[PDB]
Amino acid sequence: RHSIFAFTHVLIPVWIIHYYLKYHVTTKPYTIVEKKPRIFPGDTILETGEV
Amino acid sequence: SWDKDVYPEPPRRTPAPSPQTSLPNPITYLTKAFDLLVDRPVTLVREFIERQHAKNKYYYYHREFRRVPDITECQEKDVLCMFEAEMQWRRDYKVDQEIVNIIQERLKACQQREGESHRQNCAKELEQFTQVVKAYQDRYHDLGAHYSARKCLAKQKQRMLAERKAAKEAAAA
Amino acid sequence: APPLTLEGIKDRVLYVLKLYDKIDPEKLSVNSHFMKDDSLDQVEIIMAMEDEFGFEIPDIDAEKLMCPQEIVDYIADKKDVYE
Amino acid sequence: RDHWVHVLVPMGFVFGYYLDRKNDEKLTAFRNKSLLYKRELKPNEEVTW
Amino acid sequence: SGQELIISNWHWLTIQTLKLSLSFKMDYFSMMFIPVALFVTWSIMEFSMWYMYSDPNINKFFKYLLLFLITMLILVTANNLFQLFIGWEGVGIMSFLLIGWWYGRADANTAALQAILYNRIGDIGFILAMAWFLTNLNTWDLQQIFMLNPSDSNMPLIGLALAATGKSAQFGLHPWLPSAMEGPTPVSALLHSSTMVVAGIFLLIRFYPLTENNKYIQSITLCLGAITTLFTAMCALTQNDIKKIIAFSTSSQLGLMMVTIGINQPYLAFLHICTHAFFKAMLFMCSGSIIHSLNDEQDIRKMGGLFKAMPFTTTALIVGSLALTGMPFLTGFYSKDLIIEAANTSYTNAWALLMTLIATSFTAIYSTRIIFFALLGQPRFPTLVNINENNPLLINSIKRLLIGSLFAGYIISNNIPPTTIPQMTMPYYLKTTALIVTILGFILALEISNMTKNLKYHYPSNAFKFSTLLGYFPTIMHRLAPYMNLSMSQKSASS
Amino acid sequence: EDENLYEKNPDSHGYDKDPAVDIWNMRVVFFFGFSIVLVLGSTFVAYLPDYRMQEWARREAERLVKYREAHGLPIMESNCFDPSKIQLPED
Amino acid sequence: MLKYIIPTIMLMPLTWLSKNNMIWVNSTAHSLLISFTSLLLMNQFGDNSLNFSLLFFSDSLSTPLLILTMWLLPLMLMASQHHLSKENLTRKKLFITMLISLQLFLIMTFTAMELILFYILFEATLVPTLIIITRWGNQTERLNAGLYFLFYTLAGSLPLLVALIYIQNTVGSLNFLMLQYWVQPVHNSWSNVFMWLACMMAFMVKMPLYGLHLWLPKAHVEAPIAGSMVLAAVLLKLGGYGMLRITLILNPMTDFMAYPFIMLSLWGMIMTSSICLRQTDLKSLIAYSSVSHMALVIVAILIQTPWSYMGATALMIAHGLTSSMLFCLANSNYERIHSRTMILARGLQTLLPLMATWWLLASLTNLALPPTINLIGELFVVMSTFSWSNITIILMGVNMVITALYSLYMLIMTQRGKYTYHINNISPSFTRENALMSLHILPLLLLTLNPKIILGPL
Amino acid sequence: LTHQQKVLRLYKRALRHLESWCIHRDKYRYFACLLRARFDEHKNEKDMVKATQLLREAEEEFWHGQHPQPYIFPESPGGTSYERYECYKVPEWCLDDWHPSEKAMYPDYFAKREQWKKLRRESWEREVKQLQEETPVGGPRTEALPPARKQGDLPPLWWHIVTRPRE
Amino acid sequence: TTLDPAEYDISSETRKAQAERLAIRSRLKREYQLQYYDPSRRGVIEDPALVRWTYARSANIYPNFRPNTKTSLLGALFGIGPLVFWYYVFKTDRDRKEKLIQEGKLDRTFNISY
Amino acid sequence: ASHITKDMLPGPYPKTPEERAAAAKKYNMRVEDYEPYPDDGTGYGDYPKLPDRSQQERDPWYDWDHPDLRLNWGEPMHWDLDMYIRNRVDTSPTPVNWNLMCKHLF
Amino acid sequence: GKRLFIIKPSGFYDKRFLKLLRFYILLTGIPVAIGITLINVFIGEAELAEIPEGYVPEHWEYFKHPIS
Repeated sequence: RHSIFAFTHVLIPVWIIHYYLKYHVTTKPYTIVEKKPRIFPGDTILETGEV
Repeated sequence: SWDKDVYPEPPRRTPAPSPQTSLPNPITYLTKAFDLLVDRPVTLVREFIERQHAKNKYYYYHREFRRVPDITECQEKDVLCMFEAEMQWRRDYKVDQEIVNIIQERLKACQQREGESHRQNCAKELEQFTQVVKAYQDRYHDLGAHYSARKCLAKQKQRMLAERKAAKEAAAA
Repeated sequence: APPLTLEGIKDRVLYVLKLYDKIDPEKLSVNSHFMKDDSLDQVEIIMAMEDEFGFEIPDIDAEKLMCPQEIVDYIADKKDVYE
Repeated sequence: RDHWVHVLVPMGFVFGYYLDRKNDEKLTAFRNKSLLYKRELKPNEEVTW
Repeated sequence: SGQELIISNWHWLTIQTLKLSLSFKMDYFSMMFIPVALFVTWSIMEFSMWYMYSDPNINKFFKYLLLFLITMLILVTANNLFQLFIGWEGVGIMSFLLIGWWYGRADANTAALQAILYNRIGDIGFILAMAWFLTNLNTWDLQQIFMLNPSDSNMPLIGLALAATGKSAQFGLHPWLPSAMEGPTPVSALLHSSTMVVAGIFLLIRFYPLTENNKYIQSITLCLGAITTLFTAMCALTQNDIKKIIAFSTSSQLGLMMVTIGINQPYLAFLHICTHAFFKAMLFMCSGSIIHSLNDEQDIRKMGGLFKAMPFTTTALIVGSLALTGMPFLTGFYSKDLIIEAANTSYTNAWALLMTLIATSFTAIYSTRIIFFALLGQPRFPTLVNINENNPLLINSIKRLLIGSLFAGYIISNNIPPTTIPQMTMPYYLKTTALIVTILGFILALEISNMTKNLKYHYPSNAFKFSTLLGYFPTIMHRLAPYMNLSMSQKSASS
Repeated sequence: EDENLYEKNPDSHGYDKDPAVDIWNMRVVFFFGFSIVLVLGSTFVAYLPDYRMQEWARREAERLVKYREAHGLPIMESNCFDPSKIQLPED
Repeated sequence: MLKYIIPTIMLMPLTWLSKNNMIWVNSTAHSLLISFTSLLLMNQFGDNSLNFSLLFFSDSLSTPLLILTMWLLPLMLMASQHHLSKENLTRKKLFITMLISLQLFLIMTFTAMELILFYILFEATLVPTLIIITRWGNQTERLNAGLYFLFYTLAGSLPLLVALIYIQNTVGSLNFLMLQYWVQPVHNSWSNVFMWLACMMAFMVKMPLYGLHLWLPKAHVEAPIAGSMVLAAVLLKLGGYGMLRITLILNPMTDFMAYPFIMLSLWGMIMTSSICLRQTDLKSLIAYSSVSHMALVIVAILIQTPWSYMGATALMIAHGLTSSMLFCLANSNYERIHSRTMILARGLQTLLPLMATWWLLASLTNLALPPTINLIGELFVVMSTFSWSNITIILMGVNMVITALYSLYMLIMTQRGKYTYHINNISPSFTRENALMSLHILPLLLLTLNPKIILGPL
Repeated sequence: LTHQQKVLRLYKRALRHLESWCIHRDKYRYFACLLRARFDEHKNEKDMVKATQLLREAEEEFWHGQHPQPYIFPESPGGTSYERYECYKVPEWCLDDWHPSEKAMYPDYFAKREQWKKLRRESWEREVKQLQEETPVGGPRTEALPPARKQGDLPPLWWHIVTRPRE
Repeated sequence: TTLDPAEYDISSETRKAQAERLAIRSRLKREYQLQYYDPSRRGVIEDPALVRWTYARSANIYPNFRPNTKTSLLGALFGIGPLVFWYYVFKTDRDRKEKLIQEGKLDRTFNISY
Repeated sequence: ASHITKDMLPGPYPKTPEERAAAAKKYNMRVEDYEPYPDDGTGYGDYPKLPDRSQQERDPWYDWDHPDLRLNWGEPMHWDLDMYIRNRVDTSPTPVNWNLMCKHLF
Repeated sequence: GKRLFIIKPSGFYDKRFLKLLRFYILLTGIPVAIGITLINVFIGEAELAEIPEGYVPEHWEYFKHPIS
């Protein structure tokens, strides 16, 4: 056990910092700024296809 | 939150992963387990505050000012009329600072979006941002009278040079 | 991590009496005084411990090293030997 | 006695603060300004003088 | 699918036009180097549990070293040039707490004084490139720098190049690593292998979309790294310490990576960093068990053969030493070979290819020098042979590395999105002869080592030119620059 | 001729001067120095109100820019502060 | 200050009125209670400006500057008790009152509302500091250094009365800095040059130059008991801020003759750093360091145009905490070794391991570790004078390189062996030695969390 | 230093400089007796310049080509890790001030600690009784009588008689 | 370079009565160790070699000094020398930059900072 | 409170034999190659009688130096010649002046 | 066996130090932390634009914060 020596270590600060990001995107006008698709064909996420 | 016209970006356009292979991939084991170990300690407590934060409301109000004089009032050695004009001009400058910060991150919206092309597209932010900051240091930046803050006694007199020497001493414009 | 006591040097000073082929293993053990057995008999007799011990043998170590147990005496002061 | 060397001396702060409003109550020159700060019709620019 | 990110967490102070808050960078180096950098540190502390086993001051070490990772990790995650300057100095201030670990010792504390001296020259170059971005570019976030490339990048990037010379051990600052070895052994296994020397060139790697033009840059870059190879080759000859022999050998690795910038090869250069970090943190630690076994000589003198009840660590060295010959198919084959054969198509000095490829032999003769003098001959070293190799704490460290070490260049490069175009033409008499250059180094060192061992007794002649085994640079500059400025130029214009 | 004081350590602890009520000189400087100033005064300026009217001008900048972007109004004007109000003496 | 001078003057009829040795614990107790009143009514907003009440206070609106003025009096009484307790009680209490009286003039100063009340308060000091050098100091050659402590500041400051009354009778009245809206320009003449000359030269007497600064390593070398008023002399040197008040207006356009003040403070900057690597005194060691990066701020002001007022606001308090903390290190290690010469201190770091951390972080504020309050302002001095020309980074950057050696030149002197001596110096760093050594970095890095308040107008 | 023992200071280092250059052990050992034949040139003679010209030509070929980074025997005046053990560094008598509950440990050690001090507290009726007597006026190296003519305690008591042990 | 350093010379029999220069210091060394070894000292040694060092270095150089030679007036070639030279650099500076700033332009148009 | 020969004085020829050693024993009996003649050249602000410079120099280098501590660490009594430049400086090695590094850089 | 006695200067005053340093900073710092948590939950601010506030505007307390 390996019951609380790691659970106090890693398993507790997971929920706190994820709350600090879900309460962050709706407030700050620049959230995560993820880039473009980089897609060579045309796929089902769009309606058209490419050869 | 905010208004989307202030911060525009094109829509997201996320494609399909296209696995195509019968080999076992680890991405079908990660998103199917880790989502519930986050939603339970976060979202329910976020809901528990959501009913508790709606117990009472508190108000804070906008501050809108009053601007009766603008520039040319009044006579030289005065004090009274030349104090409100300072409150005019100086609060007409700290507004003009953070307007540029909107347009600065507007450039930053394009650059970390495309990335690959990033120069030959977006059609505005290399132009329009340079149609602001270029139209900024002239007559609104007291270069180098910004130390004494140039309060109504040099910010008009750069604009005296912007009308006397400029546009008439071009011989003959 | 391995310690050391008095008995290790009492082997080696007596052993090099027989290791040097000029000195037979029939002399006295700890006090032979080396005159009954100028250079190369005050330096060569400790040039072997220059090979084995070899802590550079300073200038005052020559005039003390006549009494062969007085050789052994100050090493325990240098090597910090037990008790 | 009751230790006037002690905390009676920091009690002089509000003794100074009671005198600290006498200067402001004779600086009652201007109500009619244009920084809103107007003293238009309200009992809010009148108060705390 | 990429999805590179920046964030917008918390404001710093704001000024007139620009506002920096904090942000991060997750492009090609955060998802690559950070699991590599942590894996080494995960495997290095078990030796320090055995190396620093007799010290009641053990708790300061694990505390000080962890914050040294923080200044090494916040630099690579940064995307504000203010944040880069934070990590640029934070890495050096920890070093004074690491070379200055052992108190007293009138050279090692001077070696702590020698350490921070040459670090500050690399500091003054980086701030010069900073202020030119303030004067023109209106900010110093790394986005808007790469938004528009300026015309005259010649003036800022020399300060970027001079900043690289402060910590990446270029010519003129070369005694910084052979002086920094005076501390404890896994200290120097960290200080010299995967930290404190990769960040000296890492800042140049981030600046790839600008370094193409402005042709004064590229000729200076590749010619500089060529000088760093052979002066470390000539001064390593007749060197009588194990740690000092490995000290020069990481510097000729730096002579490769400086040249890889001038040729427009960004990611193949960085992949050599991806492989090299495995090597000497193993090797100083593998050789550290040998020195602790004897507990006081640390010389290449008085060693013996390999097999004096020493099975395993001799097997661990020949994995490393054969890789250090120049990678026939070992650990760093997919990085070393794809660069010297990328020197085929180039526009160099052409003195550069007549200088970089010769050191490939000089790298190979470093290998057998510890084989032929510590692992080959008759057993000789002083008595009370107190050797010990039985500690599973050390066995856990060595086994964890060599599994990852051999599969280093063969798993990472096996799955990577491509960035550039390969050579794909390597003609007759021009293709793989640098491997043959490594082969003759075995031959030439043989007829010197065996000739110094079994010959017709070449008698010791006192007549030799020995300005090669010293270099003559620490002989005078450590006797002149703290003499002219410190004494005569002061006490004349002092009191 | 020469009388002086030396290391005050008569095997007691010592804080500033001596044993008793000068013993209270510790917790009059530990408790008043920090733990009230370094805590409450550190808290006081933490959430302190808007410095130099900034937080108004943050969201005020958010409002008026899109109104210039609404109809026709150019941005970064530098427009002589409502012209034809100056005689502009030539020479 | 509505009632800030008012509570602290009541602290004065409390020293000789009190009992016996209770006078130390009583004086420190009341003193920290004013520190909240300083914080409370100040730090308000904030947009040009806070004219406070009347003709005696303008509330220190553009630069706060006043919080640092009030730490020191509940900070030196715990320091001065090292070697003071040998005299009569009535004589020791007088030494307490004169330091408290030093703060009251400086409480009205730095705000001062005016200029004719400025100069009488600008000269209201130098009376209590001089008496501290005369009685209860150290060994001889005090009295000439007391005379060199005069006859410079008084020599240069007298043409200010020649300058200011010449302004008061000419254009309006200098009672109000805010009635300075109409300011006539100043052309190049042979009369106006001297008008700018007397306006400036008196302020170079306090913050020093490469000239006229020989007196500064006399008061810090020959100094009172254990850095007692020496900490106050730190604020006495940095408190020449009034150039920010005056030359912001009132002949701003004379920059044609700015150059020999730019140049002399620049080659003298790089020189006086290296003028102490062969010094043999500890209290002189920090003194010449306190010349160099205090001479950094002068070219930030005569060069106008902010991004220079930003850092110069912070660089006054930069060494103002740091050199005050270094003197606290130097006031210690003297009650135990009764000579201040640094060479005799071989063999440290082993007897005192607890204060050895405090040597590290203190000298880590000269290398200065760029997330601090020191290298956040020195980057803005870079940001200003590089726009002047491209050469200015050279001599200013080597200043960041010489003090890299010059700070670690002190740290390595602690690490030596076998110590040869010292049946005395036993005391393992008692409570007064380390609690007083605290409360310096404890607000300093605290201010590095949100450094928004340390900013001028600007 | 004298002329005859000036030979001895060179003779040990003549061979000590050679094993720096050797690769084997017998290769160095074969040149021990081989260099001895040069030393056996003038076996026993007068002490004049004939013995100095054997040393006057020992200026060259001894300093000339001398020890290209030799063996140093690391616990030495030079050499690496020569004074490395300095985190401990033996602070003898750092143990005056304790303010106990820190002097709780080692009870018998402190009971013996004050015991040895009486040997130092009472020596100047004996050591200073001979200190004025053994020194003639102001002459040479000032060790006492090494038995002090009744009981030598120490003479160098106690900072040298309880000097710092190494670890 | 710095130095040869001449670690060997001749003897036998130059200056036979020159010996016992250690008798000067061993008398002081006997005066040292007798001061060093005592049952109660509790303080530093006076050590007047350091007393005569700093005070005859920091002070008592200006009473020694006279301007009777020009090699004492030689400090004019080091103090005021480069101090004119930096201004001789800088007076040529800032005006050539200004003429290109007054007549003609070279800067970028987005130079708000500065 | 040491007043008798508390420092140097206006030397160096005010009966220089009575300087060393009536006090400040840099020389034993004014013939030790360290009599206070070595006032470099005077007239300047150098050292006067000055128990100071051109005495045998260029290193205290922390030698073997066992007859006292006496090298640089452990306080020999009165042998001050020069200081503050020597805690980091040394004596001569086996090679000599030859500036081959400029030829090596050539 | 090999057993000796380690020589330390003193640990009393040094471990007596950091006590009241740690003690008093938790005597009022940790109790004041709850008020930073209690005012976060039960008290907020809402919302914007503007409000009209009648004719005469509101007093001081125009802040969007609990204690500001």
